[PDB]
Amino acid sequence: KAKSIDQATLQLLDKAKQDGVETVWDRKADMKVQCGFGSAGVCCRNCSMGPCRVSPVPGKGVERGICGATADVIVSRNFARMVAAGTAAHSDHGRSIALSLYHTSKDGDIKVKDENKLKEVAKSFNVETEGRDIYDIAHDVAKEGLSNYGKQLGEVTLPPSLPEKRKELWRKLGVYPRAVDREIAAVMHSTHIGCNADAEAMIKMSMRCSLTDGWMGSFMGTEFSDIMFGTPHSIDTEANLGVLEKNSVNVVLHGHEPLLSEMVVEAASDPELVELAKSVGADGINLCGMCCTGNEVSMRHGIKIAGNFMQQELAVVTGAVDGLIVDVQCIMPALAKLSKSYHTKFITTSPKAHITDSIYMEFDEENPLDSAKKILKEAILNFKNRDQSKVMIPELKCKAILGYSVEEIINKLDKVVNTQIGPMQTVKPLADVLVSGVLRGAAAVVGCNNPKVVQDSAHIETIKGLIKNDVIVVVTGCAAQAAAKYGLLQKEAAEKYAGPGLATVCKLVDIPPVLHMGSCVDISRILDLVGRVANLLGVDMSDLPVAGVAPEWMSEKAVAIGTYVVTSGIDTWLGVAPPVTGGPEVVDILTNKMEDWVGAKFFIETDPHKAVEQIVNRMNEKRKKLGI
Amino acid sequence: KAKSIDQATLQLLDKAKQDGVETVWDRKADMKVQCGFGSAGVCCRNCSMGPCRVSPVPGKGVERGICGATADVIVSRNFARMVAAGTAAHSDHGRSIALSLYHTSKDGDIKVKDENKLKEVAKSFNVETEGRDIYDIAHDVAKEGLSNYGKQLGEVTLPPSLPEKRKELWRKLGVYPRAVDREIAAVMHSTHIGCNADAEAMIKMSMRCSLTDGWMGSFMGTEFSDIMFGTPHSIDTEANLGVLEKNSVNVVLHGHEPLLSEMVVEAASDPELVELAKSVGADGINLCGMCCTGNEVSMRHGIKIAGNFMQQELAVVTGAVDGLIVDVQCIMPALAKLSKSYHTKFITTSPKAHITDSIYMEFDEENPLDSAKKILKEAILNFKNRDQSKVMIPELKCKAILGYSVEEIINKLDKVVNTQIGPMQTVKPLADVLVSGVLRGAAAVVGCNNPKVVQDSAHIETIKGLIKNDVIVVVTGCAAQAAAKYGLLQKEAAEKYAGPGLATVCKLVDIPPVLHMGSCVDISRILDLVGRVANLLGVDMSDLPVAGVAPEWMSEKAVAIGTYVVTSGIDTWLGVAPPVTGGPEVVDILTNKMEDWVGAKFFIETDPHKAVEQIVNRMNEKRKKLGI
Ligand code: SF4
Ligand code: SF4
Ligand code: SF4
Repeated sequence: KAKSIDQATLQLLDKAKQDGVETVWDRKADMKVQCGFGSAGVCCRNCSMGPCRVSPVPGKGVERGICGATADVIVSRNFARMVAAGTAAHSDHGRSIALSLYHTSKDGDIKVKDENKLKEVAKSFNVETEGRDIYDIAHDVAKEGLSNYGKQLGEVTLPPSLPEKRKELWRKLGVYPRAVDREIAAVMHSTHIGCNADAEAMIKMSMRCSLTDGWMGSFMGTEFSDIMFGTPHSIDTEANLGVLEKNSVNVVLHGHEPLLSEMVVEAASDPELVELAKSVGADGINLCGMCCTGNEVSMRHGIKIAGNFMQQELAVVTGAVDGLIVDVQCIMPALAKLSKSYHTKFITTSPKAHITDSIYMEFDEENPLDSAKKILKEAILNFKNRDQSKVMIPELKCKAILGYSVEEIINKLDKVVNTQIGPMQTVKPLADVLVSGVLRGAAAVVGCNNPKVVQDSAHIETIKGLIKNDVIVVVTGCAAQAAAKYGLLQKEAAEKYAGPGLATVCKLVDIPPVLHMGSCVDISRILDLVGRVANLLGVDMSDLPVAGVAPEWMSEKAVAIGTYVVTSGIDTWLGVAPPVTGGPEVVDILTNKMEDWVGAKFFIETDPHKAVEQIVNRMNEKRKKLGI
Repeated sequence: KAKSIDQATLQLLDKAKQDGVETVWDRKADMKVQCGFGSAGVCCRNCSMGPCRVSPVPGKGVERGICGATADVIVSRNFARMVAAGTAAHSDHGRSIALSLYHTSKDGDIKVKDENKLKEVAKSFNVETEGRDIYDIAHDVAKEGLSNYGKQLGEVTLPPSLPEKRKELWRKLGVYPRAVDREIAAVMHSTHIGCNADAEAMIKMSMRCSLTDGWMGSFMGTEFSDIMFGTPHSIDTEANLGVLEKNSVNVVLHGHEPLLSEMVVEAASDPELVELAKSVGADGINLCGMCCTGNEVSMRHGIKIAGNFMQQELAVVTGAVDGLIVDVQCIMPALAKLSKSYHTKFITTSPKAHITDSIYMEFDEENPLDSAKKILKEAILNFKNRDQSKVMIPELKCKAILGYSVEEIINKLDKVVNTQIGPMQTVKPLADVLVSGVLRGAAAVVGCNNPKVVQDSAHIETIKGLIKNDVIVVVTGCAAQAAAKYGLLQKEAAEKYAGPGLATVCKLVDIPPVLHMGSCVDISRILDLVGRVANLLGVDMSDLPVAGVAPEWMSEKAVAIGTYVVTSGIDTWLGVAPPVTGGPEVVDILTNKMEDWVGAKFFIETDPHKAVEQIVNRMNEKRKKLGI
């Protein structure tokens, strides 16, 4: 099987073979046939009476663990713990953002750059704004956001875009969210030996936990990031490994937390550091981003995107990365080993993510700019250790357009609003094109890479099929970066891949057929958008012809995302089977009974063409239900 | 090998064999050779790139997971998640207790029964008490306790018994606790794929999380339970399955949450329910407790203890249990299946612990007494379905003495205080006997049963060895219940098993050589006691000749307990190997390097006699260090 559809990826894999270094593909091959029990989710290790493995085939072999737990119980608890872990990752990201908001000041390193956005958020949090200092408002907003994480009395605060009907449905179902850390703790408590042994209740607890990610953690992280670093607008950038410069210092930012990458971008324009880069013999400083931190700095500043998850190692294989600065999440620990074969400084900066044999330079949030300058100076000084004979940068990079926040999308939609009719600054043109049938629907393509799928193949095939069927596509994360590398994030792509209705819409609004809405936490934006559409049409989000796809997901964060997208009322297709096939009841809940609960359900489909067909059929049947 | 050392357990196992029902022992046999990878902790399932298994033997086979994680990384993350799960269980228990405290009223079902204890706790939480209504104080105290769970700004509140030196050591090490749910979330975040890949940092994060269990969650749960339901004092009870009555309704309370069992005890004295029990042909109502809820009601009211963890099924095998009421934690799901073979009504009461095919009667905390009354009425009415031909209650019961809270221990120690010297109401007599060497030390025996060990064998052998070596023993949980069944919780036991110094101390103070300090959350009491001793001697808790033992542990809660006991500075012996042998670095950290950080470390010893010898040697070493 081919390892990737990306030519630059293939060239660097040949180079890695020539250099005698191992990749994620090599380790996947070394793992050989993976354990069937773990793959089906019928293995349990929740107590030291175990490990227990029960048969993935009902009626044969061992039926219960030592405590008496069935295959359905073991599967449901394993799934719930994946959701809890994903929720924890996203919530910790949002908590750091809220703490940064709490420390903003007029003369400090972290300021308020979008005051209108802050005032709207303050309105959503019942924070007074009129005749008040902007930083007093910011601190009050940060306090309310922080209380969302750990309040023990009262109800949490949810964005106004969330329909009232969806909230009432959640309350009736018993999944209405509480404080984020409280829900994570509840899931961890109920999976403990001898607690919850009922699959339906376990799945409902996991949905309840995932809601605190989708609508509170990721949402607050995104909106506070907009407040502090600016709301994204349409902006040009370049993507894929070709963005590395042979004659410049190459600094690659990998990870998820945006404050460090924002401070590194600011430090790169420091005159002393630019002079130092010139003095070490480089033309300048070339900042490139990877994964979600790359998505953030690219959405807000046009920083070039070096690559997505399964390309991170190959970035080092070029031999041109002088510094690789990582914060947390989706940072392959093998990088520490791999950087030994090159001059690269692999720099960890977060106390949450220590990696053995990496260079640890703790990013100081109290003095973010000075700390970022010190880290960047280490990367720049490493340019003297470059071995130019080992350098091979593929001449493969692609132009991309991104920055499509909900605000930017609304601004673009204002173009097709007749001034004599109005209203302006709404999602009404999008609702109109969806209701009329010019657009069949909207689909979110999100998720990681996975060695089980030819890298980027499923993302590209799913996106092309959807836009060919007049389904407008919004992309986040590594899927968005796969689209960027391929060339879908271009206005020209409208006439090259889209169907007639979507091509007309793209021409009228002057947008690409695929809209890059940011990082994984920025999936909250997608929720926001859908909610607005629903609130404009007076229906629940489960009545709309919308869907989400995770063609190549790998992370626990992806599991939590799919769970809260389904719980919000949006059908979700998974291109990688989750470890639930061992529990028939869990499969039936996720793919059949969920529709009775929240009006949406999971679809497991490993063939992208079949997934596109199923998405189109499901959207059409929801349209016929809605009468459009 | 033998299944148990308890004769009543053996008789009921013979009955279960005759009845054709399977027990935990049968399921353990069916599991056969358990997976070596999971047993060593070298299996990972944290992302869907996996499952990954690496060699438990370094230098052989597959070395890294697909992401590049080493065996040490996989082991450390698995261990950290066990700690997080145990912390979540204990913290959820304490959170329910704090909410119950917040809802106390003068004329309500839940009142304040120990005002002096509440005022001392309010002093510890900086809550004013002079000239204030008692319930206003209770509500303020509950608010402070709840803030300990989810505060995002500021420092948490810790009990005054914790030495200042231990706090400073924690701060220097970087494990000083934050809010409980925040620490659980942090641990779950750092184990996500591509985050923390450094074993030392991972272990430190797990220690930090476990501290929020030992000193905040369990501590607050215990103290608020004392405030609402009364501080335990010396009280007599009976233990083992013989406490069941053939001619009475038998109601067995299983689980951990004390509010439900307290309300059931109160409802059992209701005249209407007693009349109803008479009308169904029963002599009366016989409440019996199991596991930690049994420990709570037994400590506070002398409710008979039917048995510990691995006896729960056998309680049903008698055929005399009319109603088995369960709340959360350590409730074998197999009970539901087992209940079909008898008339027993298996009643789940908590939304956190749904069990398939059990009768669900949600315990309403808004009206706790009425809810308990209706649940108890269902149990009483089930007496008409008793089949007396299937009833076999072994005539094996044992007298026990319990109720040894720190307050009760201090009251007992006041007897050996010369009035002309004093002071009174301190732990000074205990400190004196420890310093003089009349007592060699104090050891806490805690933990569950585990089919891997002959049931109760390790508990009894460890306790007898320790008290024979003039080590006073405090017991909690299922170990305490094993001691109760065996007969160690008796004054006579002092002259039958204890060495000369401990026998003299028991005679002078009029206590058993083994002190039952309550449930698993009541291990906080042990911490409290040790802290007081340390504060009286002006030393850290790691300088004292104290130790903790978990001879037969199984639960994630036990892992968290051992972790915070070691982190507090108390050496801990584990009678069951935790899944860490696959990671050499993790083994070295837990058993060797930990002593450099916190002055204590783990000891893994599956032979109880060798464990007693090692405990005595380590205590003598610490005495020689201290000069006593
Ligand atoms: S919780 Fe039950 S099924 Fe899981 S390892 Fe423990 S005994 Fe086995
Ligand atoms: S999933 Fe379970 S059975 Fe399979 S290798 Fe891992 S621990 Fe062993
Ligand atoms: S986190 Fe790493 S070691 Fe664990 S399953 Fe995923 S790829 Fe394998």
